[PDB]
Amino acid sequence: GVAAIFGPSHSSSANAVQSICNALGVPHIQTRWKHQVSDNKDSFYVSLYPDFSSLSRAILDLVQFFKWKTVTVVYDDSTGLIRLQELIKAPSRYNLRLKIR
Amino acid sequence: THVLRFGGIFEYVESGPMGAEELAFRFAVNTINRNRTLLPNTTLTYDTQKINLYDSFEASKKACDQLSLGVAAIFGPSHSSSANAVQSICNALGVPHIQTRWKHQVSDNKDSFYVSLYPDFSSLSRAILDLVQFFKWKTVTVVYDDSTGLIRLQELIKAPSRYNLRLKIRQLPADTKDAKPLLKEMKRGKEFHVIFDCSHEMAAGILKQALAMGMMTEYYHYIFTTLDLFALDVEPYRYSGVNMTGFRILNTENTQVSSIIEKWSMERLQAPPKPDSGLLDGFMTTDAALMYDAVHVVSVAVQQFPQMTVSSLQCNRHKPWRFGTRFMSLIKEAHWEGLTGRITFNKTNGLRTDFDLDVISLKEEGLEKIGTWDPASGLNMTESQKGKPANITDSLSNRSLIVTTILEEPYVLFKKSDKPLY
Amino acid sequence: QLPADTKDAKPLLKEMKRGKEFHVIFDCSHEMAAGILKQALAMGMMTEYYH
Ligand SMILES: *[C@@H]1O[C@H](CO)[C@@H](O[C@@H]2O[C@H](CO)[C@@H](O[C@@H]3O[C@H](CO[C@H]4O[C@H](CO)[C@@H](O)[C@H](O)[C@@H]4O)[C@@H](O)[C@H](O[C@H]4O[C@H](CO)[C@@H](O)[C@H](O)[C@@H]4O)[C@@H]3O)[C@H](O)[C@H]2NC(C)=O)[C@H](O)[C@H]1NC(C)=O
Ligand SMILES: *[C@@H]1O[C@H](CO)[C@@H](O[C@@H]2O[C@H](CO)[C@@H](O)[C@H](O)[C@H]2NC(C)=O)[C@H](O)[C@H]1NC(C)=O
Ligand SMILES: *[C@@H]1O[C@H](CO)[C@@H](O)[C@H](O)[C@H]1NC(C)=O
Ligand SMILES: *[C@@H]1O[C@H](CO)[C@@H](O)[C@H](O)[C@H]1NC(C)=O
Ligand SMILES: *[C@@H]1O[C@H](CO)[C@@H](O)[C@H](O)[C@H]1NC(C)=O
Repeated sequence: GVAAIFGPSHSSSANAVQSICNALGVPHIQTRWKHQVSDNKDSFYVSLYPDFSSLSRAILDLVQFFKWKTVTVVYDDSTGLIRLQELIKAPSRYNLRLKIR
Repeated sequence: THVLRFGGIFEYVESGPMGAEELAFRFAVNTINRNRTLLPNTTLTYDTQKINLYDSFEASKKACDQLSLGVAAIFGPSHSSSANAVQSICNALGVPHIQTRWKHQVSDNKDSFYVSLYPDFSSLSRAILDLVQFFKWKTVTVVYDDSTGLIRLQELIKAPSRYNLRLKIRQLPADTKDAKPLLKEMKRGKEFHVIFDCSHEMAAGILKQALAMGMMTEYYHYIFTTLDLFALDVEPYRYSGVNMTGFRILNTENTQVSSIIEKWSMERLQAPPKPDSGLLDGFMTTDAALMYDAVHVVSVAVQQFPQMTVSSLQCNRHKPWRFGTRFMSLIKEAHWEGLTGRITFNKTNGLRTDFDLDVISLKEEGLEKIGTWDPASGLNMTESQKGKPANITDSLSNRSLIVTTILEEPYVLFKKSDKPLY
Repeated sequence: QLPADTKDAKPLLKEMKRGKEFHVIFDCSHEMAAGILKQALAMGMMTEYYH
């Protein structure tokens, strides 16, 4: 008998609890960013983490304030490319030249 | 031994025919049952159940439902969100979990009871990267479809750190196949070497917009990252002079491999028609082609192990299956010449990282092979294009004109320069 | 000249690509105007380089 699940803080584990919280009707508050699949037909969950959608606007506004041309984005895990997906798409419109390591 | 029940977890078509993978799983079981050469005194039985492909709670229950009456294997929920949940159940209960669809591997997975017969993109993204250097490109414009697509090409995004490629990564619009505002942007950048990463559904969806847009000329190359270009209608495209180069793994050249496919369309016999899609007859899509290879790899591992008696394992009272570790190594070090070439697994992983690819391309005679890729070897191109055998000529040149010249003063006298000269 | 009555003008349009012929002034009827441009789109010739 519980009222609010508070975010197991993984990407693998949080998806499994989310479908359970979907079915049972209990809410599922998250505090960590998660790769949300484009058609998981769920809204019984919040995620109180600043989204890397808007956080990538903040980086892209910042790197063209400093007028960089040779940015060298370096990640640490394969999930991180999704976290920076707006910055990876950035050379399509400006004169930035990425090089990802 | 006996019945040896397998377990199937498939999609929820909801008043249509059964799915292409579910037919493929039920075609392979029925074939090996009636072929007494492979697995002679056994008789396999399937157990297929239906899920929404997006509710892992349904995928977890139907796993523990199939584990309750007992299965010997789980042949994948075939979707990234649901497959990870059923992977964690099958590892905690011992039972292997044969996958056919590419999922995201989290780096700290710590899991061993899974094999995936889908060819992993870390082997594939090297093979795309070997074509973009065989074709000597410098400007490519990789286009993916959803946010997972960046992971599938991470060995292609890291590539300009060693070479001269200048990637221009773009994303398709969300779900609608109106990619005309994308293709208007791609014309104005003179982007001539697109490396699309759709499925074979959206590959037909783009090229009807990509032909309506004036972009199907001899100035455009299109590499696809699907394995189903062979089942794509190319009749409105064959004369355009375009270049559609892609990979097929389904070895339709062999007689025994091809003869299944007409028997496949014989057992299909309806193939729900959509002539305005831009697709051919079904032709055993690779999601179904691997499922027919999925049963045959498991059929080898039960052939060398007649000790499996499937018992009733619980879900909330988890206890590892008796021969779980023993039978899993029979899967992971197996070997079978199936539809898609030789089948091996990575002894660290269980992921197919050594296999065979055809490097089929688009000619005016149809869609034919021009080479063969091999993770060990590389591109073994059949570069001979003897439709027009004589191709180019070169130019005789400078030759430097060696002048026989002795030293005599004041003619060819040496210099008093205070260094060595060349 | 177009081939006699058949609307298979693809052997014509193969000859027209190799001459870089960019300013065609067709004199069909409105029936054969539709007949050519389905071959002229299947041939890679409907770009911004053709009038
Ligand atoms: C799955 O199983 C395989 C083999 O059983 C294990 O090994 C991986 O797969 C191959 C085989 O060894 C390796 O691929 C090679 O990678 C090279 C990368 O160069 C360097 O890259 C970084 C620096 O950027 C270094 O950290 C790294 O150590 C390398 O020194 C390629 O350059 C290699 O050369 C050829 O590649 C293709 C042909 O295959 C062509 O483009 C050229 O001919 C080129 O010369 C080669 O491809 C791979 O690196 C191995 N490791 C990994 C981690 O993938 C796997 O470990 C095993 N497990 C997994 C999870 O894959
Ligand atoms: C790209 O497409 C063009 C046209 O479709 C190919 O060029 C011709 O291909 C035919 C094959 O039937 C040959 O007979 C011709 O000699 C080719 N023409 C020239 C000028 O070479 C071309 O081969 C394709 N490129 C690749 C890499 O497949
Ligand atoms: C069964 O498999 C054997 C093994 O190669 C083969 O010789 C035989 O033709 C197969 N029979 C059928 C009906 O597929
Ligand atoms: C057939 O059954 C017999 C006895 O039941 C067994 O010894 C044999 O291994 C089985 N398989 C064959 C002959 O392939
Ligand atoms: C590529 O295939 C040809 C055809 O037999 C042959 O030269 C050889 O098998 C391959 N080449 C190399 C260098 O391995």
